[PDB]
Amino acid sequence: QTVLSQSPAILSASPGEKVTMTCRASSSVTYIHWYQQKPGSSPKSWIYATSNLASGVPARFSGSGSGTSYSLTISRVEAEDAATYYCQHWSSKPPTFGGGTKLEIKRADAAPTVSIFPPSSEQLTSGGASVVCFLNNFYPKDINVKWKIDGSERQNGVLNSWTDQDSKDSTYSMSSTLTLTKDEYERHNSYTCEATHKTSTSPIVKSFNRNEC
Amino acid sequence: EVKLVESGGGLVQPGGSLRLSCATSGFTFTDYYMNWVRQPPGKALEWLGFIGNKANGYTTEYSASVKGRFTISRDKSQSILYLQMNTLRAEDSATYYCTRDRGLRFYFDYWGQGTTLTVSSAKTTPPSVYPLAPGSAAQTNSMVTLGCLVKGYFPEPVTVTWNSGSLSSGVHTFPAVLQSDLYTLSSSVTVPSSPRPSETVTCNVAHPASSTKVDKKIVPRD
Repeated sequence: QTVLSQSPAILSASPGEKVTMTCRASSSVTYIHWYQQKPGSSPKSWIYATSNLASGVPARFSGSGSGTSYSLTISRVEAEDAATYYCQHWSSKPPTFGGGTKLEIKRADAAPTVSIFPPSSEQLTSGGASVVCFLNNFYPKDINVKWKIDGSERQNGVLNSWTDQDSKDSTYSMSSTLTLTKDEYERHNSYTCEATHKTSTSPIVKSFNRNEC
Repeated sequence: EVKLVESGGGLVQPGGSLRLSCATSGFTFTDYYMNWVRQPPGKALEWLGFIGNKANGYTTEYSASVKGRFTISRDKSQSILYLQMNTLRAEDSATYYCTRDRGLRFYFDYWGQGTTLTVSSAKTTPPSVYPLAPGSAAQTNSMVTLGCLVKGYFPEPVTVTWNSGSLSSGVHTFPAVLQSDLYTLSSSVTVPSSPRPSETVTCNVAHPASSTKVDKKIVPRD
């Protein structure tokens, strides 16, 4: 069996900082291997046999440990280091992987660039009305979106989706969607996508008025 | 350069069978232990089994969950690795990777790009793609954000490019959201004002499962 436990689940580091993460084995293992995985891609061999750097891996990375305790260290974190790092052993069947450590790059606050879009005519003719709101390139990741239809806030019908941290600017993005039928969309005038974020007390507000054309 | 390219993922109903492939190149395919590892949504990586090399008599070993249901084999003439899965079930939905062990029960030095398997009884449905343009003269600041709503499809995935990938910068394709057997995603592109509407901005959307391939040109409106 032997279960691998990684900590911390999330690790925050500013470019320039030195960071270490740990892999703990519930029972002694001979070697621990590490992998780096960026969302939308497959895991890549990062450190093997405890402390050897896989080909291409930056010398700022190093690995160490023995028995039940192992760790990976980045001497000087760089923004491209944002990724989830997994540890792995092959002591008995089956070889198992730890749960991972996500490296989150710390950067300055950045307010979202908010864009609101009324339903497309094409969708609308089909009987549906999806109001879309993009809240792009912000930081930190925590953010609240509120929808208001003529001053009245509603939560039903909203479907949110966030992206993973950008590898160059280290920001996050989000898309919020208010879904109604064509008919419901035509019983109101004002549509507002309101964003409460750390970058300010007052919310960002983007609106439009339904303009029958 | 060692390389592993998988093919075969897709939707299959519970009880169904499906075989995945992994084309290999760059090393002697017969001298290595070849594995398959899956990554289910929000779950840890899970090794499934292997097939050995020539010296060891090409023996196979499977994990307790897939033991019996899954079979691994090598193709007779092509350097292809297979994963035959039978009596599939919802819990098997995941991204599947073929991986090479550098030795015997050592580590996975090379991985494939991954292929996805969805096990469900919900029906294949092409996406409805709509263009997103502001409803008013919105220039005042500068740069302009446009989008596309890819709605009501199944199963995953769909691929979205902007101007055939010409437009690489300023794109944010968002992770699909599933609701009652149907997926919906959206993508935004942020382009300089000089290029639009002056220079055509189109979102290419492909949903293989349905062979669908649509290009919605974002047209200004008011």
